[PDB]
Amino acid sequence: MFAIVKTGGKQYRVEPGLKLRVEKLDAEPGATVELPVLLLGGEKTVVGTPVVEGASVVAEVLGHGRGKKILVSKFKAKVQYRRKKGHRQPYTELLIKEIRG
Amino acid sequence: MKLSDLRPNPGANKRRKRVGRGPGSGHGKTATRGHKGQKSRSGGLKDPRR
Amino acid sequence: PRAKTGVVRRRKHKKILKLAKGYWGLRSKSFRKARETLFAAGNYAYAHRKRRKRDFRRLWIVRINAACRQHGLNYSTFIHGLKKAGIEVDRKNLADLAVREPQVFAELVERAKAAQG
Amino acid sequence: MEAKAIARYVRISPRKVRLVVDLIRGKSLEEARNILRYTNKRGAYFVAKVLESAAANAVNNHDMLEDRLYVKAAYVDEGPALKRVLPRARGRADIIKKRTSHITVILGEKHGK
Amino acid sequence: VYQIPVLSPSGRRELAADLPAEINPHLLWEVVRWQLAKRRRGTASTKTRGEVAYSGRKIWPQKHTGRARHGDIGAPIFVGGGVVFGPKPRDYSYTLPKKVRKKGLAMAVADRAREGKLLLVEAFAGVNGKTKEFLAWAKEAGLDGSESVLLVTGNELVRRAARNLPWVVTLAPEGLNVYDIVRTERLVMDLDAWEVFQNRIG
RNA sequence: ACCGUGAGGGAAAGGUGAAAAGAACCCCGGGAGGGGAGUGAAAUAGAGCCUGAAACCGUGGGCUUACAAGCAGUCACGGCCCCGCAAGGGGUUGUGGCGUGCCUAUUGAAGCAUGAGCCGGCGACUCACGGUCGUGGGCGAGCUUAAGCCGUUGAGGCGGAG
RNA sequence: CAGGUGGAGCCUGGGAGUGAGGGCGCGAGCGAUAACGUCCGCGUCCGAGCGCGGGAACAACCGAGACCGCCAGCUAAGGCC
RNA sequence: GGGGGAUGACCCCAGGCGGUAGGGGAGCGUUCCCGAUGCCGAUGAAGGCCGACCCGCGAGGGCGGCUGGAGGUAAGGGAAG
Ligand SMILES: [Mg+2]
Ligand SMILES: [Mg+2]
Ligand SMILES: [Mg+2]
Ligand SMILES: [Mg+2]
Ligand SMILES: [Mg+2]
Ligand SMILES: [Mg+2]
Ligand SMILES: [Mg+2]
Ligand SMILES: [Mg+2]
Ligand SMILES: [Mg+2]
Ligand SMILES: [Mg+2]
Ligand SMILES: [Mg+2]
Ligand SMILES: [Mg+2]
Ligand SMILES: [Mg+2]
Ligand SMILES: [Mg+2]
Ligand SMILES: [Mg+2]
Ligand SMILES: [Mg+2]
Ligand SMILES: [Mg+2]
Ligand SMILES: [Mg+2]
Ligand SMILES: [Mg+2]
Ligand SMILES: [Mg+2]
Ligand SMILES: [Mg+2]
Ligand SMILES: [Mg+2]
Ligand SMILES: [Mg+2]
Ligand SMILES: [Mg+2]
Ligand SMILES: [Mg+2]
Ligand SMILES: [Mg+2]
Ligand SMILES: [Mg+2]
Ligand SMILES: [Mg+2]
Ligand SMILES: [Mg+2]
Ligand SMILES: [Mg+2]
Ligand SMILES: [Mg+2]
Ligand SMILES: [Mg+2]
Ligand SMILES: [Mg+2]
Ligand SMILES: [Mg+2]
Ligand SMILES: [Mg+2]
Ligand SMILES: [Mg+2]
Ligand SMILES: [Mg+2]
Ligand SMILES: [Mg+2]
Ligand SMILES: [Mg+2]
Ligand SMILES: [Mg+2]
Ligand SMILES: [Mg+2]
Ligand SMILES: [Mg+2]
Ligand SMILES: [Mg+2]
Ligand SMILES: [Mg+2]
Ligand SMILES: [Mg+2]
Ligand SMILES: [Mg+2]
Ligand SMILES: [Mg+2]
Ligand SMILES: [Mg+2]
Ligand SMILES: [Mg+2]
Ligand SMILES: [Mg+2]
Ligand SMILES: [Mg+2]
Ligand SMILES: [Mg+2]
Ligand SMILES: [Mg+2]
Ligand SMILES: [Mg+2]
Ligand SMILES: [Mg+2]
Ligand SMILES: [Mg+2]
Ligand SMILES: [Mg+2]
Ligand SMILES: [Mg+2]
Ligand SMILES: [Mg+2]
Ligand SMILES: [Mg+2]
Ligand SMILES: [Mg+2]
Ligand SMILES: [Mg+2]
Ligand SMILES: [Mg+2]
Ligand SMILES: [Mg+2]
Ligand SMILES: [Mg+2]
Ligand SMILES: [Mg+2]
Ligand SMILES: [Mg+2]
Ligand SMILES: [Mg+2]
Ligand SMILES: [Mg+2]
Ligand SMILES: [Mg+2]
Ligand SMILES: [Mg+2]
Ligand SMILES: [Mg+2]
Ligand SMILES: [Mg+2]
Ligand SMILES: [Mg+2]
Ligand SMILES: [Mg+2]
Ligand SMILES: [Mg+2]
Ligand SMILES: [Mg+2]
Ligand SMILES: [Mg+2]
Ligand SMILES: [Mg+2]
Ligand SMILES: [Mg+2]
Ligand SMILES: [Mg+2]
Ligand SMILES: [Mg+2]
Ligand SMILES: [Mg+2]
Ligand SMILES: [Mg+2]
Ligand SMILES: [Mg+2]
Ligand SMILES: [Mg+2]
Ligand SMILES: [Mg+2]
Ligand SMILES: [Mg+2]
Ligand SMILES: [Mg+2]
Ligand SMILES: [Mg+2]
Ligand SMILES: [Mg+2]
Ligand SMILES: [Mg+2]
Ligand SMILES: [Mg+2]
Ligand SMILES: [Mg+2]
Ligand SMILES: [Mg+2]
Ligand SMILES: [Mg+2]
Ligand SMILES: [Mg+2]
Ligand SMILES: [Mg+2]
Ligand SMILES: [Mg+2]
Ligand SMILES: [Mg+2]
Ligand SMILES: [Mg+2]
Ligand SMILES: [Mg+2]
Ligand SMILES: [Mg+2]
Ligand SMILES: [Mg+2]
Ligand SMILES: [Mg+2]
Ligand SMILES: [Mg+2]
Repeated sequence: MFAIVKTGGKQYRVEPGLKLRVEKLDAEPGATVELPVLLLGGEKTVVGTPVVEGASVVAEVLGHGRGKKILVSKFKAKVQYRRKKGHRQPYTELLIKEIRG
Repeated sequence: MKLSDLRPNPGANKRRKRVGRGPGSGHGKTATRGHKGQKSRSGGLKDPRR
Repeated sequence: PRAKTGVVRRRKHKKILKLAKGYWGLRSKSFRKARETLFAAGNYAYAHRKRRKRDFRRLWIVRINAACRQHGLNYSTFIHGLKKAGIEVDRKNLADLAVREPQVFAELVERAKAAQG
Repeated sequence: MEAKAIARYVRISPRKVRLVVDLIRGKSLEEARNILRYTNKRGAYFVAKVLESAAANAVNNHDMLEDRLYVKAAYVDEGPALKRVLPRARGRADIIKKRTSHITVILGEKHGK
Repeated sequence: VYQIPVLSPSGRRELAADLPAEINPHLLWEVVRWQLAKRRRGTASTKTRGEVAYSGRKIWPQKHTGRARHGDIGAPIFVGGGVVFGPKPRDYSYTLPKKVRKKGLAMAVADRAREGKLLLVEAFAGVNGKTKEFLAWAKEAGLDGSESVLLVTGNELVRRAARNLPWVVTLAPEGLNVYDIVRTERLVMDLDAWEVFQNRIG
């Protein structure tokens, strides 16, 4: 059984026993957090409205961090214009433990 | 007091003279001169104050 | 004091040549051709993240519009179904639902052409 | 064991002699000899010498038995260039470069039982 | 600053002084910079395309040769040609205002006196141009050479003595500069040397 | 050296090792060169000798390619190889999407406008004295010395003409 | 006289670059109620936005002013065999 | 920019952040000087060759291995071929 959740303005398919990297949260690396958000259950009929209420899913702030550096560079030709910028997108790793619903 | 502990006031030395070095600095390629004719030329203009 | 170029120039040239590993012919071997090649790869990257988001949607949608075309439904309609029923959930991303969880998908369609008929 | 001989600063163009070296690569010594004798190239002579000098290093210096050695590896690298002036029409002077090769035959015993 | 110790042969008395309460860690810096610069030799040099040894002939004709265009081979673009805006011999000296020279000198002492790393003395004992003699006097003055020492006296034989100590910089009293105070951890003067110092300033 | 009748022009080219201990002798070879032996802390320090980059040229291996089409990359998935328990990462590229080199000059260039074969190294906003703003400080109805003279382990001070 | 706090305005100063513009709309002149022609005026965009979407492809036409990231959502022009 | 009085450097908050000629502001690195009669170095300096690692927006800085065989030079300031 699975559920569709929502965080970081995105909606992922979680299922208890699933490590998962998510747009950075605000919690202690080893806290505990449910996102009282849900939009589906892996046994149907729960679906309606934006978010089904009598349900949520809990996860442990496995820790934070910075994802791999990507180089975003820009070049405009015949105008002597070049920019170099390094980017690392902060993320939090979560473990799906229970489908409380 | 110590020699390492010298250092003057934040303004003072200022230094950081300008250049004509690379891009990025901004002050590069034509070095503050613009595409130009007589003034981008070496020796320059006539005495402009007259 | 003279300050020779010395070691500075070789070093910069190595960064680029390293970033150009795997490029074709001289584009990986000549400094100049490598730098030139890089600017391209520079802008093409940036441009193709911003448009990777595009390419997937267009992919997601096809499958939806195919899967719900198995239940007699335009994608064009379906979206209204979900719009009205408040099911603002599909995120089009979860049209892996349409392939893994057809049972679930059907319910949504059923609920889609429910409200609005 | 494997043994090698190297002819260096041989006054011949790499690209020229490389052509016969590729002709003996991987072959028995017995065959290779028979090939160089009737290969119609200036490079045969030289490659012959290097090969024979290699065998004469296997038997006397590495104990390898002449009847079991093949041409495990062989290659020729570019020696230094002999730049010479070639006077041309309208007082030009070009520079032809008399090339030079480093021939390296390297022998091993065949894995025969 | 005021409270400074004195080694009288009698007992370690104290002597008050009219030294600047506060210090300006800039005019000190402005003085050191001035010292270290006026002593430069300005002896780097190079040759322009005019002092280079090559002839003023033109290499090829301006046009139709099919190569680039050139004058002499002393032109800076040529390997072996002259250099452009390279160093010439220059004098780096400048005239720092006298009032600032004085004031910095006081302040350089006050910074020492404030940390109690100043010590006045008298006559010595182990004098005579032998370091061994000095080195024991110093020892009997808490100068174990645990720290760098600027020794100021007009006594030749005392200066002769300590001169070879890798932790002593020696100086006659009219030579009191501030560079040779900030390096040194510790300042030591005889009174006749301290005396003139109180006259240089004021 | 070389170029020029001549006046005159005018280069390139330094580095074994602590010490020659500079490789006896043997083998292939006409020699060159190498393979052993030997010297050495090290011989890809062996005398075309410290370090030994890049272009450039070879040998061997992994992935790949003979119904595809292109500024040569990028974004995706996927196969194959490699590292690691591990998830993960590295190499390669099959198909799909997108995509008009760099500099310069221009109203405007991928431009069929200029420049560049490629690589390495040299290569262009300085200095002096004046001036004008600003600024960090010193002293302020005042501020400041110049040349010189005295001193000095790279020590400073005097000097009031101006 | 009021609303208007804005990379607005004014004053004194230091440093500039520019003084080859171009296309389009509208108002005229020259031209032939020709020219991607020319010369002014009011605007605008390109120039410097040869970055994005549409216009098959295309500086200046329609949409829209790109700080970075996302395999999220709504849209504009334009489109949905 | 405003608070947070934290006077710090720290937090929430809200805005701005295409860009040529140019103006301004921060820094990185190269040679030399003081720091040095010091410190790093044969248990291996400088230089070279790799790196999928770490810190920095970036210029860069580290760290690890191989090469190399005698130099190098912090914090912090100074000057430029
Ligand atoms: Mg219900
Ligand atoms: Mg372009
Ligand atoms: Mg342009
Ligand atoms: Mg500056
Ligand atoms: Mg500069
Ligand atoms: Mg600037
Ligand atoms: Mg600029
Ligand atoms: Mg200017
Ligand atoms: Mg021009
Ligand atoms: Mg120009
Ligand atoms: Mg012009
Ligand atoms: Mg002129
Ligand atoms: Mg240079
Ligand atoms: Mg790649
Ligand atoms: Mg919707
Ligand atoms: Mg002739
Ligand atoms: Mg001359
Ligand atoms: Mg001359
Ligand atoms: Mg001469
Ligand atoms: Mg002449
Ligand atoms: Mg030509
Ligand atoms: Mg010279
Ligand atoms: Mg003077
Ligand atoms: Mg003087
Ligand atoms: Mg001494
Ligand atoms: Mg002659
Ligand atoms: Mg002659
Ligand atoms: Mg020469
Ligand atoms: Mg050499
Ligand atoms: Mg030696
Ligand atoms: Mg020697
Ligand atoms: Mg014989
Ligand atoms: Mg003969
Ligand atoms: Mg030998
Ligand atoms: Mg030995
Ligand atoms: Mg070795
Ligand atoms: Mg070693
Ligand atoms: Mg050997
Ligand atoms: Mg040996
Ligand atoms: Mg080596
Ligand atoms: Mg060596
Ligand atoms: Mg050589
Ligand atoms: Mg060598
Ligand atoms: Mg040596
Ligand atoms: Mg070598
Ligand atoms: Mg190489
Ligand atoms: Mg190959
Ligand atoms: Mg066909
Ligand atoms: Mg095929
Ligand atoms: Mg073809
Ligand atoms: Mg391709
Ligand atoms: Mg991989
Ligand atoms: Mg792959
Ligand atoms: Mg394609
Ligand atoms: Mg492709
Ligand atoms: Mg295409
Ligand atoms: Mg050009
Ligand atoms: Mg032109
Ligand atoms: Mg033109
Ligand atoms: Mg034109
Ligand atoms: Mg072309
Ligand atoms: Mg032409
Ligand atoms: Mg062209
Ligand atoms: Mg032209
Ligand atoms: Mg040529
Ligand atoms: Mg170069
Ligand atoms: Mg001046
Ligand atoms: Mg000035
Ligand atoms: Mg004198
Ligand atoms: Mg008003
Ligand atoms: Mg304004
Ligand atoms: Mg002005
Ligand atoms: Mg005009
Ligand atoms: Mg006009
Ligand atoms: Mg205009
Ligand atoms: Mg207009
Ligand atoms: Mg309009
Ligand atoms: Mg109209
Ligand atoms: Mg026109
Ligand atoms: Mg018209
Ligand atoms: Mg322009
Ligand atoms: Mg605009
Ligand atoms: Mg175009
Ligand atoms: Mg376009
Ligand atoms: Mg289009
Ligand atoms: Mg047009
Ligand atoms: Mg367009
Ligand atoms: Mg456009
Ligand atoms: Mg929509
Ligand atoms: Mg519409
Ligand atoms: Mg269409
Ligand atoms: Mg504060
Ligand atoms: Mg913001
Ligand atoms: Mg913006
Ligand atoms: Mg900007
Ligand atoms: Mg600023
Ligand atoms: Mg720096
Ligand atoms: Mg020193
Ligand atoms: Mg040792
Ligand atoms: Mg080592
Ligand atoms: Mg050095
Ligand atoms: Mg690095
Ligand atoms: Mg190293
Ligand atoms: Mg230093
Ligand atoms: Mg420093
Ligand atoms: Mg220079």
